Amino acid sequence: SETEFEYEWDKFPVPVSAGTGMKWELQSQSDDFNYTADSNNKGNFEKKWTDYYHANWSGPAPTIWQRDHISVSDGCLRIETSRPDDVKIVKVTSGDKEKMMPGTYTGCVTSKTRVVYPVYVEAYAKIANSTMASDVWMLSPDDTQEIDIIEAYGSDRVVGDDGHKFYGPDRIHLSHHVFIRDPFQDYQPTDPGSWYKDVNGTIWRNDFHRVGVYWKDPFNLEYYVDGKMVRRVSGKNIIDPNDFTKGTGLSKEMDIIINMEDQSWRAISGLSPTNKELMNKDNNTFLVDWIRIYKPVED
Ligand code: NA
Repeated sequence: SETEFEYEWDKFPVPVSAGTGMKWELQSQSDDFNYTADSNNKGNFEKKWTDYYHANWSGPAPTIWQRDHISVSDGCLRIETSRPDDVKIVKVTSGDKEKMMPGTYTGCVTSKTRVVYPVYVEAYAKIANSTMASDVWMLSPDDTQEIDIIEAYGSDRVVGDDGHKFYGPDRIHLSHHVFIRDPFQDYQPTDPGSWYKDVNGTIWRNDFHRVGVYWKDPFNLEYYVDGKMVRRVSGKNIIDPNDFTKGTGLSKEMDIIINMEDQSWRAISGLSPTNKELMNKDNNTFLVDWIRIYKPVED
């Protein structure tokens, strides 16, 4: 189909075929974010999004999500990070190291509607130049199934205090999780391809990039970075080898989530952002220019 451009994003085609006799149909949850909003005047934001996580949880410690850290301006969804002088102290845990730290305020967004396979979800985003995680992801309301489109750390600071090296700003984590809630277990793929690096050593922080996933069926994901298929996750052995879904696969409809996180396992090793690093607000702002969603339908 050779038709006139209607949206910002039409300069970029959907990087995969919709299937034999099918075409892609844009879903109304898609947003180009070309309007103005903040927590006091949500207006157009409120038609598709809420400015919190899908449940009343403030996030992985020492993250503390705040509604007023979300806004839309200058053609982007903007998520900021700050830390007041008076911020509360939170107990942070990972493994069984244990540490009291100051909280880190940031933001989280959740879609008003859900998606389910078959579906292509693509964000055009500029990863924050921050030790904070910049995240675009999907999670079922019962917290048992998750598809991660973007999980990335954009800062050059990658050394703990110690004993670890951490994945750096040349990587995007392309993953998914399956969970049992109680007693708690987490599966994700664990192979080198899950931490995506391109051949040129692209530092993703430096510009806007398209990252999307084709959630094709419950045993097939395909990840696309700037229109190129860079990782295929196919079959029971890599989707759910421990049988946490009892054979269903990735089958439950999901909320779309966009946020930043000061993640516990990183924060406990010294990668929480310093008060000095947070003086520069552009560095600790995650930007999403747009997010688009297509499903296959009959031609
Ligand atoms: Na935009």
